Amino acid sequence: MSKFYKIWLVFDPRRVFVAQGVFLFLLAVLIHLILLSTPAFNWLTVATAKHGYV
Amino acid sequence: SKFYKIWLVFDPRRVFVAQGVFLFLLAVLIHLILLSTPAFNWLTVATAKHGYV
Amino acid sequence: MSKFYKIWLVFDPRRVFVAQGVFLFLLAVLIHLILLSTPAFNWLTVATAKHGYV
Amino acid sequence: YKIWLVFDPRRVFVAQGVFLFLLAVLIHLILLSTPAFNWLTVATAKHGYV
Amino acid sequence: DPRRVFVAQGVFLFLLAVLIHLILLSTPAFNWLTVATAKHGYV
Amino acid sequence: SKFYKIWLVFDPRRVFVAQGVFLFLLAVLIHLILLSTPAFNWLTVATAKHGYV
Amino acid sequence: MSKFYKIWLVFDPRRVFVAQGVFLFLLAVLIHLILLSTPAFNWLTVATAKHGYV
Amino acid sequence: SFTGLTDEQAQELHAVYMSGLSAFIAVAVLAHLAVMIWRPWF
Amino acid sequence: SFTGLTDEQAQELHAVYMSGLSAFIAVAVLAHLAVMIWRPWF
Amino acid sequence: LSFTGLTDEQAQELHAVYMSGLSAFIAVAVLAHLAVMIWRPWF
Amino acid sequence: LSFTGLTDEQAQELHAVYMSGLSAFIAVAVLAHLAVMIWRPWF
Amino acid sequence: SFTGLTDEQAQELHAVYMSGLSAFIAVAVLAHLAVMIWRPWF
Amino acid sequence: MVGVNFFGDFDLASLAIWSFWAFLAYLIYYLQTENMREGYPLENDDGKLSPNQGPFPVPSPKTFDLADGRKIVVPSVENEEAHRRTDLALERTSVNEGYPFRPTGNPMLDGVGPASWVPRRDEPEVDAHGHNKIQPMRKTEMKVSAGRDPRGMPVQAGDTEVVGKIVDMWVDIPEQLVRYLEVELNSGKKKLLPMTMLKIWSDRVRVNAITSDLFDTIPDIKSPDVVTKLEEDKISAYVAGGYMY
Amino acid sequence: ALLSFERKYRVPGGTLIGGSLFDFWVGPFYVGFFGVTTIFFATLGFLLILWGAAMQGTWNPQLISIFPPPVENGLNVAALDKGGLWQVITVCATGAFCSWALREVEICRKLGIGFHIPVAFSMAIFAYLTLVVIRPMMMGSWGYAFPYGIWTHLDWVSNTGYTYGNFHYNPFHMLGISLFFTTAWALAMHGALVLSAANPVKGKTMRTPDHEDTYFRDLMGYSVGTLGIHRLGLLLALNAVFWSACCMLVSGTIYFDLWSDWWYWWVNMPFWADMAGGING
Amino acid sequence: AEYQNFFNQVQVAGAPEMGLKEDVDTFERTPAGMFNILGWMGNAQIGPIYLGIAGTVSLAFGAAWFFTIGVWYWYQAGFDPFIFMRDLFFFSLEPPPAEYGLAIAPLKQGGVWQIASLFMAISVIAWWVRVYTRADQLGMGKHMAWAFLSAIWLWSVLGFWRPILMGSWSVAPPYGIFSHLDWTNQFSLDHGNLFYNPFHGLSIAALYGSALLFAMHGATILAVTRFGGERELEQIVDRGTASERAALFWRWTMGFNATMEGIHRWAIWMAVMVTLTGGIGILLSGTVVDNWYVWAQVHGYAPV
Ligand code: BCL
Ligand code: BCL
Ligand SMILES: CC[C@H]1c2cc3[nH]c4c(c3C)C(=O)[C@H](C(=O)OC)c4c3nc(cc4[nH]c(cc(n2)[C@@H]1C)c(C(C)=O)c4C)[C@@H](C)[C@@H]3CCC(=O)OC/C=C(\C)CCC[C@H](C)CCC[C@H](C)CCCC(C)C
Ligand SMILES: CC[C@H]1c2cc3[nH]c4c(c3C)C(=O)[C@H](C(=O)OC)c4c3nc(cc4[nH]c(cc(n2)[C@@H]1C)c(C(C)=O)c4C)[C@@H](C)[C@@H]3CCC(=O)OC/C=C(\C)CCC[C@H](C)CCC[C@H](C)CCCC(C)C
Ligand SMILES: COC(C)(C)C/C=C/C(C)=C/C=C/C(C)=C/C=C/C(C)=C/C=C/C=C(C)/C=C/C=C(/C)CC/C=C(\C)CCC=C(C)C
Ligand SMILES: COC(C)(C)C/C=C/C(C)=C/C=C/C(C)=C/C=C/C(C)=C/C=C/C=C(C)/C=C/C=C(/C)CC/C=C(\C)CCC=C(C)C
Ligand SMILES: COC(C)(C)C/C=C/C(C)=C/C=C/C(C)=C/C=C/C(C)=C/C=C/C=C(C)/C=C/C=C(\C)CC/C=C(\C)CCC=C(C)C
Ligand SMILES: COC(C)(C)C/C=C/C(C)=C/C=C/C(C)=C/C=C/C(C)=C/C=C/C=C(C)/C=C/C=C(\C)CC/C=C(\C)CCC=C(C)C
Ligand SMILES: COC(C)(C)C/C=C/C(C)=C/C=C/C(C)=C/C=C/C(C)=C/C=C/C=C(C)\C=C\C=C(/C)CC/C=C(\C)CCC=C(C)C
Ligand SMILES: [Fe+3]
Repeated sequence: MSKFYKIWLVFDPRRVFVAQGVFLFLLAVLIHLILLSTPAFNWLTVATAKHGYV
Repeated sequence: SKFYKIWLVFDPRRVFVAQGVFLFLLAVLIHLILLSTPAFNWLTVATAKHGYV
Repeated sequence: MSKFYKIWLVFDPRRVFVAQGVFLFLLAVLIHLILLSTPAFNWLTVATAKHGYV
Repeated sequence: YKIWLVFDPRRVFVAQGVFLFLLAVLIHLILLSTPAFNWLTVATAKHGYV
Repeated sequence: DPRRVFVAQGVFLFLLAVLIHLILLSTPAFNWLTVATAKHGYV
Repeated sequence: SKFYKIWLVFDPRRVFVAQGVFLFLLAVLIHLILLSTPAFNWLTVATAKHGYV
Repeated sequence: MSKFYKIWLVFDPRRVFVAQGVFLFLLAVLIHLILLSTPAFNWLTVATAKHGYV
Repeated sequence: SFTGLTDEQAQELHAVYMSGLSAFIAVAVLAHLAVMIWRPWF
Repeated sequence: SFTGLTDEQAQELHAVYMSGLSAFIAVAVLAHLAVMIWRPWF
Repeated sequence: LSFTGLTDEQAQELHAVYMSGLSAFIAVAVLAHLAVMIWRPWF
Repeated sequence: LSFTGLTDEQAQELHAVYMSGLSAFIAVAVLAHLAVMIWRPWF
Repeated sequence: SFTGLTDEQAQELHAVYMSGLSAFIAVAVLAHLAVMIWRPWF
Repeated sequence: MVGVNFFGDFDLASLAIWSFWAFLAYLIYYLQTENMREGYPLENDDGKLSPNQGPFPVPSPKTFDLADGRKIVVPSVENEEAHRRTDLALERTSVNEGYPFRPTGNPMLDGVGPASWVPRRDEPEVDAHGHNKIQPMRKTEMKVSAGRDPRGMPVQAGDTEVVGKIVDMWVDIPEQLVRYLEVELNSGKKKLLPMTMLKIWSDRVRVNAITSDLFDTIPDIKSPDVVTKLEEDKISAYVAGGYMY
Repeated sequence: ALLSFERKYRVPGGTLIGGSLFDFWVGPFYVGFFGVTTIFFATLGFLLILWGAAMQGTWNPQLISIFPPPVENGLNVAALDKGGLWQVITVCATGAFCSWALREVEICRKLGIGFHIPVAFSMAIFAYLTLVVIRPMMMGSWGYAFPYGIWTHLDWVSNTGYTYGNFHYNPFHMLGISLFFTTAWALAMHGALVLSAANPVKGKTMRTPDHEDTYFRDLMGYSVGTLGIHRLGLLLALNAVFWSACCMLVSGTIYFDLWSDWWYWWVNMPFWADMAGGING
Repeated sequence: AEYQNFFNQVQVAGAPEMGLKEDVDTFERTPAGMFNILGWMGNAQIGPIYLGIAGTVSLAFGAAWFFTIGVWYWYQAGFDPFIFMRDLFFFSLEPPPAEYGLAIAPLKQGGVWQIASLFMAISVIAWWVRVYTRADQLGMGKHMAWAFLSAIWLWSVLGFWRPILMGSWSVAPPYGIFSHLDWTNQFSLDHGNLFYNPFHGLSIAALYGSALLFAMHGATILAVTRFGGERELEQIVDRGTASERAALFWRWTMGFNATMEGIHRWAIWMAVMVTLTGGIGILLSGTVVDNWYVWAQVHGYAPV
């Protein structure tokens, strides 16, 4: 809908902005941590194997 | 049909907050349950399929 | 009997609905967990056996 | 009917609902913990599930 | 106070009944589940 | 274009201090992660390349 | 930017200078200690090897 | 009445409560009979 | 009435609530039928 | 019976917006489930 | 109705700014996901 | 205005902030390009 | 980093412990300096500036902003001057420092020793709304919800005599706490008795701090329904001074 | 020197012994008869610890240790080179602590305040006497008390705890641990709340106690109050020390086995002991 | 025989205080009530509680963590309510074994532990945000948030940072009454008598000091309640005889004293120190030092 702007009529922008920032940061950190803990998607390990760094 | 009257008993602020929290918790729970099942862990499936490590 | 509606003349709809929602979610999660804890009725395990997943 | 002259039905109904739910859950758990009356166990034995 | 009397009486009745039922369940001789399993051969 | 209005929402002092702390912590974390990985430890790479020790 | 001086209109100079001094000293000490823990860049070990001190 | 409910209100509340109780007990009796047929415990 | 609702307000509230409850119960019944077909537990 | 102090038309408009959002969310979920079923069925 | 005191025009302006920011963020995320899929697909 | 600042004050602050951010991001991009040339991680 | 030493046996644990020692030294300095905002500079027995002032310097002044526009600079000359007693009826017992000062007259009446009071601001303590924090219960809608109600009880002093009856209680409205009991003496005058220095029995209120003769000279409140901080300090000092005197 | 408000409080009276014989100050320190005794006992104990360091042969402050007489000595007064020095130091410490408490009582009487501080200190004195006197004598020897050393008494704590398996399973010990944790938590909360009321956001006026009550009611739905929080902190600390003392009193005197084994009466109650399943079969 | 002011002799009560508005949304506050049992030592009012977003997130995810542990216990009990009560303190939700490292483990082998840990972390972060924002909306100085951050630091070192540095979730403590005590004892045994960890000793010193300082401060305040000493803020801005008498007691006792405001700085730092040093001590164990007794022998405070 084009009437989604009315969300700012229900909630204060500062509250929502802080909540969204915290949520996005936590989600990004969690996904990066999950990928790093998996050896098949740890990009440092993949780079080491591909380029023969060690 | 006349379900809009829900907003005559419940304030949208509380309802929206509770619904957002519930959706986030449910999505996280389902994704974690699937990840903890190796047969449905998509990272493990991709590793096996594409020959990673 | 059509007189049951009078419950709303003695109980607050807001608290009743909040408690009902919490109770229904907890009950559904409990039943799903009971089914999952049983290997015979774990649908993920059944699918793994059926389709030969690893 | 006179009981509602003494006790507030709201507290009575809340307590009765909690009590009934707890009792039903307790009985179901007792039956589940008994393999003889665990209906899922009987079902997997009868239908030959894995 | 009739209210407190009735509430305490109900709580005490429930606790007593549950206690007796748990004592009977704890005893295999008077545990009706085991008795029924043996009688009907549920095993 | 109109994102300057963010300073009509949050106090610049607290935002600046928090952003500086966050950036420093992130940079230190990434550098420590690279140091703890022998493949990207630049001192180890240097001593292997130049034949130190 | 030619308008960076206005940072001093936002933050008290005394606190900024004290925090900067503490931060710079801690960073310099940390980097020096990191170099000292690596025998390939420990200048005392290199001097000992070169001059045959020990 | 400590609750403030008149005699008529108490009577109608009791009537609704007993109707609901009778429905609940009938469902419980049917469930018990079905269990007894399927897996008797006596 | 403790809640202050009118009798007609209570009737309308009950009507919409029972419509929602009927939808929920019908969905649950269909789900149970599907599970019974796919993997019966009796 | 408005505890929230909302009129009928305001409630209808809010419900319309909420239903649009809910429909979008449910449509995305349906598409995701269809894609998962095609890629890796769980039945 | 208004719980925050903002007028509808102010809400629309704030939402326009927010949607511009959200669109930029989502576009960057989509580009990153395309790059990851090209480099190392997870399906 | 939640912070109480003016349009002109906010814009003047934002210009300087964006200048600093652009300088920081340019330096970071140069560092990443140099690292990729030296020790690529892909 | 197990066994990795920067020099000798100095490893990460050694660096952490030495850094903690330095930080603790600085923290102790900071905490000691923050606690020197009252009572300084030090004086001698004659009230003159003490030649020794300690190793810790007095910190730079800090300002407290009050709700009514008043500014308090706690380490300042004005703050010390406002709280300084004058015309103390005291006398040195020795030429040397460190000896006690002897009260010249009546220590309880003169307000010295354990009966000492501090000249606090002569205004009532207010809440966040600006209302007086301590008010008699007759001016409020509070009721006794537990304990023993002392209103109407006789008041017995430390010499086993009846000096009056309790007529009202004074309550901290924001905290919902009884702080004073109002007593009507046999002479018709009304006094305020701190709650913390009396006992409520089943049939009487016992005040062992002072005797019957001292009840008549308890400091008074200017207004029958308002008690100021200075009046509170004076009353508390007078009542507490009875244990020694 | 004197504080700017100190002169009007330095009045005679309040002593327990000696009248005005010792009723004077030395610098900031009020002396009194018990202050004289405190200085004597403390100096003697410190110098005897130094002498024991000389006999031990080490001057490292972290290695100095004075040990009690061996367990085989019983309750006898031991030779100074065979544990008697520990007994003399223990007597000096007890005298110093009691004299400190009585000096605090005198200072309280001079200033016209309560005796909560000396009572609370007497609680810690009771704990110390429990560790060095009551328990060793109930076990029949001075050799069961802890030594006077910065880390050797930690070794004593470790050995005493492992005498009964894992000491975590002592119930009074669990209660004392919970009380100490609660005391630390409450101290943190109280300090933070008072400082946040006294040091508000820049540009705001000083906050009232109403602000503190509102804050803690908003955060968790309850506020204990300033008087309440002070009472609660004092009671928490006193109960923590008392129950620690009880936990040490019951160990080795009426209980000698493993506390983890004590915890098994609940499991071994016959009505569910044989029920198969769970952790304990 | 005198009144010691440990319990109120009489209680008074009117309408409950609903709190100052300031910058707080009063719509998020619940109703309030009274509990006379709590009025003997403190306040009888079970006042309104703020709901908000952070509180809702924290409550939901904390309940999720609690119920995850509970359902794991029920699974370990085999649905038996009697086994559930018989072995309640013996049930344990253990972390994944060391073989799986930091990766997602199967449900039966630590996946449930990881799910509960994530729920707990979300709840704790939400509650910290709640503490900070409730301080901010009333115009207060954020001291509570920084004090909470030290406990969060110790908690995250135990469960997150040290497991990451050690390379496996297995080194994290389990969710159980007796099991986590066993984990504590085994940690001490594995790292060579944690008594000889210097930061462990500092943390113990800070804990003992917190108990000692709260005893001192509570006894001092109750001793000067004759002069309204518990009204600490007013004493800070308008010094009374209570503050002077407390300061003089401690100055005559030990030669130095505090102020009505700075004593709380002492208190907050003493209480923060136990967790601040404990986190460092735990983080150093296994990553830098694996045998603290040998380390003490090397560094001159253990016999050779
Ligand atoms: C309570 C149960 C155990 C015990 C278990 C532990 C454990 C476990 C630990 C300590 C620790 C310490 N213990 Mg011990 N300790 C006991 C009995 C004592 C007694 C005593 C006479 O009762 C004393 C004085 C000490 C003293 C000390 C300190 C050296 C240290 C920090 C305490 C602290 O800050 O407390 C709070 C008090 C303050 C903050 C105020 C200042 C107190 C100062 C620091 C005391 C210094 C004493 C000095 C070294 C020697 C005194 C004699 C001299 C002749 C003056 N212990 C008994 C036997 N103790 C910790 C440590 O680091 O050990 C190496 C530690 O890990
Ligand atoms: C045999 C066992 C070992 C030993 C092993 C350990 C280990 C291992 C550890 C300690 C730790 C501690 N030990 Mg030790 N310890 C021993 C002997 C002692 C002795 C003694 C003999 O007298 C003492 C006094 C201590 C004292 C202490 C503390 C000083 C220290 C930190 C306590 C704390 O705050 O914990 C508990 C506080 C927390 C965990 C903070 C929690 C913060 C979070 C945010 C709050 C809870 C989360 C959430 C809200 C919960 C739900 C609440 C809902 C309302 C239901 N140990 C011996 C030598 N000890 C810790 C430490 O720091 O060591 C350096 C630690 O990890
Ligand atoms: C509610 C109980 C808590 C508490 C309370 C408490 N302690 C108190 C007080 C209170 C209320 C005081 O008023 C009093 C004080 O003045 O504090 C400033 C005191 C005090 N608590 C102290 C310490 C202390 N309290 C501790 C504990 C606690 N005290 C409890 C947790 C500990 C711990 C756990 O280790 C210590 C170290 C002192 C700072 C002080 C008492 C000072 C005193 O007694 O001074 C006179 C004595 C001397 C100056 C030195 C005497 C030295 C001896 C003659 C020789 C040494 C003997 C000793 C046995 C050697 C020990 C070696 C160690 C390695 C074992
Ligand atoms: C300086 C260090 C000390 C300290 C500090 C400290 N802790 C703090 C603070 C501070 C300064 C806070 O601001 C914060 C706070 O809000 O305190 C009131 C907190 C706090 N410290 C807490 C606990 C705590 N602190 C501890 C320790 C300490 N905290 C240290 C001693 C410990 C210990 C010793 O282990 C504990 C357990 C909390 C009371 C609180 C943080 C609250 C929090 O994080 O909440 C989020 C977590 C949850 C909601 C978890 C779930 C809770 C329930 C189990 C949910 C399930 C039940 C459901 C609601 C009901 C079910 C009913 C039936 C269906 C069964
Ligand atoms: C281990 O033990 C086991 C789990 C095996 C057995 C235990 C079992 C139990 C306890 C099973 C269940 C017992 C119950 C009680 C199940 C639930 C039955 C119910 C009561 C279902 C209720 C469904 C109600 C639903 C969806 C709500 C319909 C209401 C919908 C919106 C709300 C409409 C009302 C409104 C909106 C307010 C607006 C209207 C106006 C006029 C303003
Ligand atoms: C284990 O479980 C896993 C992790 C696998 C499951 C993962 C799950 C989830 C839960 C994924 C995400 C769900 C969501 C909901 C993701 C986010 C969707 C959103 C809503 C993203 C929002 C992006 C918004 C962004 C950056 C904000 C753009 C706003 C930018 C500045 C702010 C502009 C607004 C302004 C400035 C104020 C100026 C105007 C005025 C009038 C003052
Ligand atoms: C362990 O158990 C498992 C997990 C296996 C199974 C258990 C499963 C369950 C219990 C699954 C789910 C049950 C539910 C109830 C899932 C959720 C269903 C819902 C109710 C989804 C709702 C999505 C709602 C969405 C997107 C709507 C968000 C609404 C909006 C954008 C509309 C905003 C309206 C507004 C802004 C302002 C208008 C104001 C005016 C004045 C016009
Ligand atoms: C485990 O997960 C891993 C670590 C792998 C991945 C996680 C990753 C993330 C989440 C990385 C980063 C996300 C972000 C958000 C990074 C930072 C983006 C930003 C926004 C960086 C900002 C740099 C800003 C900079 C330099 C600007 C500082 C501002 C200034 C110099 C301007 C000064 C402002 C004002 C001076 C004074 C003017 C005053 C007046 C009155 C005109
Ligand atoms: C009938 O009863 C029911 C079923 C209703 C509920 C009964 C429930 C019970 C019995 C609940 C709990 C009993 C216990 C024993 C709860 C826990 C007690 C403890 C002692 C919890 C201790 C946690 C202790 C420590 C260190 C944990 C710190 C945890 C952390 C930092 C969290 C780590 C966060 C995240 C690791 C990892 C994220 C990474 C991924 C890959 C998700
Ligand atoms: Fe305090």
